[PDB]
Amino acid sequence: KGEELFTGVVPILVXLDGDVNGHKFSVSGEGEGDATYGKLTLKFICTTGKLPVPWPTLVTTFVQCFSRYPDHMKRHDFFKSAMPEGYVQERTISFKDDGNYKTRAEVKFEGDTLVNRIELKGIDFKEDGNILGHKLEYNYNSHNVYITADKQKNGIKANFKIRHNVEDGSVQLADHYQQNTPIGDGPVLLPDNHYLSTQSALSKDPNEKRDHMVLLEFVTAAGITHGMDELYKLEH
Repeated sequence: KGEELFTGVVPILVXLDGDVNGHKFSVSGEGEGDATYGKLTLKFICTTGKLPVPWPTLVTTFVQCFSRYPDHMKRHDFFKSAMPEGYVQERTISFKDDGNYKTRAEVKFEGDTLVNRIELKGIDFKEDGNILGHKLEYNYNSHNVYITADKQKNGIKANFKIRHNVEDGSVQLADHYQQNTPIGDGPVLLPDNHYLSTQSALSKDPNEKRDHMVLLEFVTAAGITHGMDELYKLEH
Protein backbone atom coordinates (compact mmCIF):
# COMPACT_ATOMS: atom_id res chain seq x y z
CA LYS A 1 0.00 0.00 0.00
CA GLY A 2 2.85 2.34 0.93
CA GLU A 3 4.86 0.76 -1.88
CA GLU A 4 1.97 1.37 -4.31
CA LEU A 5 2.54 5.12 -3.84
CA PHE A 6 5.97 4.79 -5.45
CA THR A 7 5.29 2.79 -8.63
CA GLY A 8 5.61 5.85 -10.88
CA VAL A 9 7.33 9.26 -10.89
CA VAL A 10 6.47 11.19 -7.71
CA PRO A 11 6.98 14.99 -7.37
CA ILE A 12 9.14 16.07 -4.41
CA LEU A 13 9.40 19.31 -2.43
CA VAL A 14 12.02 20.10 0.24
CA UNK A 15 12.22 22.79 2.94
CA LEU A 16 15.12 23.36 5.31
CA ASP A 17 15.54 25.98 8.02
CA GLY A 18 19.10 26.00 9.31
CA ASP A 19 21.22 27.70 11.95
CA VAL A 20 24.96 26.99 11.95
CA ASN A 21 27.10 28.75 14.57
CA GLY A 22 24.37 31.42 14.69
CA HIS A 23 24.19 31.84 10.90
CA LYS A 24 20.51 31.40 9.97
CA PHE A 25 19.46 30.35 6.46
CA SER A 26 16.67 28.62 4.56
CA VAL A 27 16.54 26.40 1.47
CA SER A 28 13.73 25.18 -0.74
CA GLY A 29 14.00 22.35 -3.25
CA GLU A 30 11.91 20.67 -5.93
CA GLY A 31 12.10 17.71 -8.29
CA GLU A 32 10.98 14.12 -8.62
CA GLY A 33 11.75 10.58 -7.56
CA ASP A 34 11.38 7.33 -9.48
CA ALA A 35 11.79 4.47 -6.99
CA THR A 36 11.52 1.94 -9.85
CA TYR A 37 15.03 3.09 -10.80
CA GLY A 38 16.07 4.43 -7.38
CA LYS A 39 16.39 7.74 -9.22
CA LEU A 40 16.16 11.26 -7.73
CA THR A 41 16.49 14.59 -9.53
CA LEU A 42 16.37 17.62 -7.24
CA LYS A 43 17.27 21.31 -7.38
CA PHE A 44 17.75 23.44 -4.26
CA ILE A 45 17.97 27.23 -3.88
CA CYS A 46 19.07 29.21 -0.84
CA THR A 47 16.07 31.47 -0.20
CA THR A 48 17.90 33.77 2.23
CA GLY A 49 20.87 34.69 0.01
CA LYS A 50 24.24 32.93 0.22
CA LEU A 51 24.42 29.50 1.88
CA PRO A 52 26.76 29.84 4.92
CA VAL A 53 28.03 26.26 4.57
CA PRO A 54 29.16 24.24 1.48
CA TRP A 55 26.30 22.70 -0.54
CA PRO A 56 27.85 19.16 -0.31
CA THR A 57 27.55 19.14 3.50
CA LEU A 58 23.74 19.32 3.16
CA VAL A 59 23.21 16.54 0.56
CA THR A 60 22.33 13.77 3.06
CA THR A 61 19.96 16.12 4.92
CA PHE A 62 18.02 17.18 1.79
CA VAL A 63 14.08 10.94 0.96
CA GLN A 64 15.24 7.32 1.21
CA CYS A 65 11.66 6.24 0.45
CA PHE A 66 12.81 6.61 -3.18
CA SER A 67 15.37 3.77 -2.82
CA ARG A 68 15.11 0.90 -5.29
CA TYR A 69 14.58 -2.22 -3.18
CA PRO A 70 15.11 -5.42 -5.28
CA ASP A 71 12.08 -7.73 -5.33
CA HIS A 72 13.58 -10.13 -2.82
CA MET A 73 14.19 -7.28 -0.35
CA LYS A 74 10.73 -5.64 -0.49
CA ARG A 75 9.91 -6.87 3.04
CA HIS A 76 12.82 -4.75 4.33
CA ASP A 77 11.62 -1.38 2.99
CA PHE A 78 10.65 0.52 6.17
CA PHE A 79 10.57 3.87 4.36
CA LYS A 80 7.73 3.10 1.92
CA SER A 81 5.84 1.08 4.55
CA ALA A 82 5.45 4.22 6.68
CA MET A 83 3.77 6.15 3.83
CA PRO A 84 1.64 8.10 3.32
CA GLU A 85 1.64 9.27 6.97
CA GLY A 86 5.44 9.36 6.74
CA TYR A 87 8.36 9.17 9.15
CA VAL A 88 10.54 11.42 11.29
CA GLN A 89 14.22 11.30 10.32
CA GLU A 90 16.74 12.48 12.94
CA ARG A 91 20.52 12.67 12.52
CA THR A 92 23.71 13.67 14.22
CA ILE A 93 26.38 14.55 11.68
CA SER A 94 29.85 14.81 13.18
CA PHE A 95 32.50 16.48 11.04
CA LYS A 96 35.87 15.09 12.15
CA ASP A 97 38.02 17.72 13.89
CA ASP A 98 35.16 20.19 13.35
CA GLY A 99 31.53 20.87 14.36
CA ASN A 100 28.29 18.86 14.26
CA TYR A 101 24.91 19.13 12.56
CA LYS A 102 21.75 18.09 14.44
CA THR A 103 18.77 17.53 12.14
CA ARG A 104 15.13 16.59 12.42
CA ALA A 105 12.83 16.11 9.44
CA GLU A 106 9.34 14.92 8.59
CA VAL A 107 9.00 13.03 5.31
CA LYS A 108 5.38 12.53 4.21
CA PHE A 109 2.87 13.04 1.42
CA GLU A 110 1.11 16.38 1.22
CA GLY A 111 -1.48 15.55 -1.39
CA ASP A 112 0.35 13.77 -4.22
CA THR A 113 3.72 15.39 -3.37
CA LEU A 114 6.38 13.75 -1.20
CA VAL A 115 7.61 16.54 1.06
CA ASN A 116 10.76 16.62 3.21
CA ARG A 117 10.60 19.35 5.90
CA ILE A 118 13.86 19.82 7.80
CA GLU A 119 15.37 21.79 10.66
CA LEU A 120 19.15 21.80 11.13
CA LYS A 121 21.25 23.12 14.00
CA GLY A 122 25.02 23.40 13.60
CA ILE A 123 27.47 24.10 16.43
CA ASP A 124 31.19 24.00 17.34
CA PHE A 125 32.35 24.76 13.79
CA LYS A 126 35.75 26.35 13.21
CA GLU A 127 35.54 29.71 11.43
CA ASP A 128 38.61 28.69 9.43
CA GLY A 129 37.75 24.99 9.14
CA ASN A 130 36.72 23.11 5.98
CA ILE A 131 33.04 23.91 6.50
CA LEU A 132 32.77 27.59 7.47
CA GLY A 133 35.94 28.23 5.42
CA HIS A 134 34.28 26.67 2.33
CA LYS A 135 37.21 24.39 1.48
CA LEU A 136 35.10 21.53 0.08
CA GLU A 137 35.16 20.57 -3.57
CA TYR A 138 31.82 20.80 -5.33
CA ASN A 139 31.43 17.05 -5.88
CA TYR A 140 30.24 13.90 -4.09
CA ASN A 141 31.47 10.34 -3.50
CA SER A 142 29.40 7.12 -3.37
CA HIS A 143 28.51 5.64 0.02
CA ASN A 144 26.72 2.74 1.72
CA VAL A 145 24.08 3.54 4.35
CA TYR A 146 23.97 0.71 6.94
CA ILE A 147 20.45 0.09 8.28
CA THR A 148 19.35 -1.93 11.32
CA ALA A 149 15.91 -2.39 12.93
CA ASP A 150 15.05 -0.51 16.12
CA LYS A 151 12.16 -2.63 17.39
CA GLN A 152 11.63 -0.54 20.55
CA LYS A 153 10.99 2.62 18.52
CA ASN A 154 9.09 0.69 15.84
CA GLY A 155 11.61 2.06 13.31
CA ILE A 156 15.20 1.87 12.07
CA LYS A 157 18.67 3.22 12.78
CA ALA A 158 21.43 3.84 10.25
CA ASN A 159 25.11 4.69 10.41
CA PHE A 160 27.53 5.67 7.64
CA LYS A 161 30.57 7.81 6.86
CA ILE A 162 30.45 10.53 4.21
CA ARG A 163 33.80 11.46 2.66
CA HIS A 164 33.95 15.06 1.40
CA ASN A 165 36.83 15.93 -0.96
CA VAL A 166 38.73 18.99 0.29
CA GLU A 167 40.37 21.42 -2.25
CA ASP A 168 43.91 20.59 -1.03
CA GLY A 169 43.41 16.87 -1.83
CA SER A 170 42.59 15.66 1.67
CA VAL A 171 39.20 14.23 2.69
CA GLN A 172 36.80 15.55 5.37
CA LEU A 173 34.90 12.75 7.15
CA ALA A 174 31.28 13.32 8.22
CA ASP A 175 30.10 10.52 10.53
CA HIS A 176 26.32 10.07 10.25
CA TYR A 177 24.08 8.65 12.97
CA GLN A 178 20.46 8.32 11.90
CA GLN A 179 17.12 7.19 13.27
CA ASN A 180 13.69 6.97 11.62
CA THR A 181 10.31 6.47 13.33
CA PRO A 182 6.83 6.27 11.72
CA ILE A 183 4.49 9.23 12.19
CA GLY A 184 1.39 7.02 11.85
CA ASP A 185 0.08 4.21 14.08
CA GLY A 186 -0.18 1.56 11.33
CA PRO A 187 2.27 -1.41 11.16
CA VAL A 188 5.58 -0.84 9.32
CA LEU A 189 8.25 -3.21 7.98
CA LEU A 190 11.12 -3.71 10.42
CA PRO A 191 14.09 -4.83 8.24
CA ASP A 192 16.94 -7.27 8.63
CA ASN A 193 20.35 -5.56 8.47
CA HIS A 194 21.07 -4.15 5.00
CA TYR A 195 22.44 -1.06 3.26
CA LEU A 196 21.48 1.56 0.69
CA SER A 197 24.17 1.96 -1.96
CA THR A 198 24.05 5.62 -3.02
CA GLN A 199 25.64 7.57 -5.91
CA SER A 200 25.25 11.36 -6.12
CA ALA A 201 26.30 13.92 -8.74
CA LEU A 202 26.29 17.69 -8.12
CA SER A 203 25.92 20.30 -10.85
CA LYS A 204 24.76 23.87 -11.48
CA ASP A 205 21.85 25.30 -13.45
CA PRO A 206 23.49 27.77 -15.93
CA ASN A 207 20.29 29.85 -15.89
CA GLU A 208 20.00 30.02 -12.08
CA LYS A 209 20.98 33.31 -10.44
CA ARG A 210 20.44 32.16 -6.85
CA ASP A 211 22.93 30.20 -4.77
CA HIS A 212 21.77 26.68 -5.65
CA MET A 213 22.63 23.00 -6.12
CA VAL A 214 21.37 20.47 -8.68
CA LEU A 215 21.45 16.85 -7.46
CA LEU A 216 21.07 13.57 -9.38
CA GLU A 217 20.99 10.48 -7.14
CA PHE A 218 20.66 6.73 -7.64
CA VAL A 219 19.88 4.63 -4.54
CA THR A 220 19.66 0.81 -4.51
CA ALA A 221 19.26 -1.42 -1.44
CA ALA A 222 21.66 -4.37 -1.10
CA GLY A 223 23.19 -6.59 1.59
CA ILE A 224 20.47 -9.26 1.67
CA THR A 225 20.72 -12.15 -0.80
CA HIS A 226 18.38 -14.80 -2.16
CA GLY A 227 18.54 -18.18 -0.47
CA MET A 228 20.55 -20.89 -2.25
CA ASP A 229 17.39 -22.65 -3.41
CA GLU A 230 16.00 -19.39 -4.82
CA LEU A 231 19.17 -19.00 -6.94
CA TYR A 232 18.57 -22.46 -8.48
CA LYS A 233 14.93 -21.60 -9.22
CA LEU A 234 15.89 -18.26 -10.76
CA GLU A 235 18.59 -19.94 -12.91
CA HIS A 236 15.97 -22.32 -14.33
